[PDB]
Amino acid sequence: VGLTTLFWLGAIGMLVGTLAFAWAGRDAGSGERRYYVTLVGISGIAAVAYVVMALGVGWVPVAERTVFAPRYIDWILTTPLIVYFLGLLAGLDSREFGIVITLNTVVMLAGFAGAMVPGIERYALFGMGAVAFLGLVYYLVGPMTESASQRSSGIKSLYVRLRNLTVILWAIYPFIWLLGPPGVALLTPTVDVALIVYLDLVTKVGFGFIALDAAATLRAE
Amino acid sequence: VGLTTLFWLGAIGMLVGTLAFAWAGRDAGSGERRYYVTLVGISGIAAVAYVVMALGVGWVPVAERTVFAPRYIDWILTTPLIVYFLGLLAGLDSREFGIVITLNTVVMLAGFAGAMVPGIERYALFGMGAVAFLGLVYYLVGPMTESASQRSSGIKSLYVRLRNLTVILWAIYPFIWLLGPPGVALLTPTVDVALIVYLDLVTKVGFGFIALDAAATLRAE
Amino acid sequence: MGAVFIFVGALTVLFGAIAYGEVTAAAATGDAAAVQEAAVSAILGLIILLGINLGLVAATLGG
Amino acid sequence: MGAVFIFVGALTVLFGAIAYGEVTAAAATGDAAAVQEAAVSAILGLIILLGINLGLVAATLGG
Ligand SMILES: *C/C=C(C)/C=C/C=C(C)/C=C/C1=C(C)CCCC1(C)C
Ligand SMILES: *C/C=C(C)/C=C/C=C(C)/C=C/C1=C(C)CCCC1(C)C
Ligand SMILES: CCCCCCCCO[C@@H]1O[C@H](CO)[C@@H](O)[C@H](O)[C@H]1O
Ligand SMILES: CCCCCCCCO[C@@H]1O[C@H](CO)[C@@H](O)[C@H](O)[C@H]1O
Repeated sequence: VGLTTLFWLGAIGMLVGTLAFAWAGRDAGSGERRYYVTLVGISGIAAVAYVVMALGVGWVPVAERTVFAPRYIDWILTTPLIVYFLGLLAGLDSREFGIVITLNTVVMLAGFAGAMVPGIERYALFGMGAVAFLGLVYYLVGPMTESASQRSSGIKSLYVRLRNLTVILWAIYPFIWLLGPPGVALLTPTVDVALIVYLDLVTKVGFGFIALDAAATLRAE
Repeated sequence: VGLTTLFWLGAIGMLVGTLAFAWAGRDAGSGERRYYVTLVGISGIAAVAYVVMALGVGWVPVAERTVFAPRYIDWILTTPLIVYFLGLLAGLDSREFGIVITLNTVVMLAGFAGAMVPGIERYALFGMGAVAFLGLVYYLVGPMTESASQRSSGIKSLYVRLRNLTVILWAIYPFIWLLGPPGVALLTPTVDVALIVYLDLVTKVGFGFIALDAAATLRAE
Repeated sequence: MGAVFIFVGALTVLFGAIAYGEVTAAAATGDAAAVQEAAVSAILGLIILLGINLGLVAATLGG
Repeated sequence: MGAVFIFVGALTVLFGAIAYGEVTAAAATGDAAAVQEAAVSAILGLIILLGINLGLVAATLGG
């Protein structure tokens, strides 16, 4: 299996999610619309990024490795949308949204910058991202969880489930960064890409399907 | 890591379980005693079998492979004790016990016999074991589940949990037989032994710990 | 949970197939060190994959 | 569930270490085919291991 084949699989998986989220949302009132639209943006952006890589664009040589710019650009655009979706469920205000989106953006910017740095100092950038990520996790399991606990049962339950998916799975990405091409390159480029396709699909499309399943249930009682 | 090292790890794990089950049972009345004793027999027998293999005994050359007689002898003795434990929870009568122990014994006898057969006809013996196993699974999820559903809530709940552990995990053993030394030998002897140690530990010691945890809870309310 | 499990079980064999293909491709080379390289990647990858699957499962069948 | 997960996470890296040792040992040989052999075993083994861990998890955190 070649890299471009894996990228095409990523694009198709994301498209399938996008179509599912769009159509599920056709049944949505003023209160639910923004959630469905957010899911469409998340998987739609990812679908296009995967197409870009599958078409052989954005493969950046860095020293003796290859870094995929569209991967990191996707994350910069889509992870704050996931954080936004979570913050909506939690019932955050603008100031709270600003904090978590900022922490999120620092992680993705640092990780992208580090991947693009040839020298050993790329690990300093990783480190900056890792600290910001611990801050984001704190916000997710602390303050945001406290905010979510004030909302309805169905909403609190969805928040916790999506929060758990997000915290556990997002924590795997930095290990793939460290062990893969940007770090010590113990994972082959193929295994690196395959792991990220699966992980992206679960954190975006799996996340969305969990939300779709909960939304149908709340509306049907 | 050598085979004997893995066998020693198996023996120690089983001993730890045995000590735990013995001591937990010191707090047990007439109604619970037989369950704790059954767990002690299960892990105790397995502990000794592992010691026997670790000491280099029972390694049987078969064609161009090595089969471990004590592994299969352990299973012949301990799996009917696990089936017995499940049947007690389910509330089976002697005739029902006889059926499931018989089906169980056919699986283990067939698998042992097949492992000891050099020729292609060992797969016929595997096949006989596999059919008997489907019969055992039916009994576990059908009739035995129906019997268990007539008992208290705490008992039915423990039965289902242990039944699920057992059905899912026991179903993995025949794949290890097929892919390992007795079958097509795609798993190395080391990987074969390592998988079986882990699997044995979960199906015996994990099973027992789940039971211990439930027993403490039922007695504490 | 069912659709979740066969999704997990099927993607694991599909990942194992990719890993196996990498090892066989390296094997076709005749270079032992190349195979070790593909194998170390496959092992690390499969360990990470467990983490992902376990994470997914714990997250959906937990609460 | 916690004690269950770190049990699962820790045994996976321990299994990966055994598998890795087998691959390195085969690598030390210089025989590419030997490494492929150790690698195919490691891949199949890790796939089966997922099944065991997933089975354990589904069985304990399910009902
Ligand atoms: C849809 C894509 C998702 C949800 C991407 C998530 C990516 C991360 C959580 C990455 C985290 C990183 C760190 C914590 C350290 C620096 C390396 C990163 C950017 C891979
Ligand atoms: C403590 C040891 C346990 C619970 C052993 C369980 C072993 C089995 C469920 C084996 C099953 C087999 C088949 C279904 C087919 C023939 C090969 C066997 C014996 C490995
Ligand atoms: C993809 C489907 C996710 C839907 C999650 C809905 C969570 C928010 O719930 C919505 O909030 C509205 C207020 O803004 C209220 O009208 C209701 O509580 C509900 O419609
Ligand atoms: C290792 C711990 C497992 C304990 C499981 C106990 C399940 C059976 O429960 C026991 O059955 C007795 C009748 O035989 C009754 O006195 C009670 O229901 C209970 O003590």
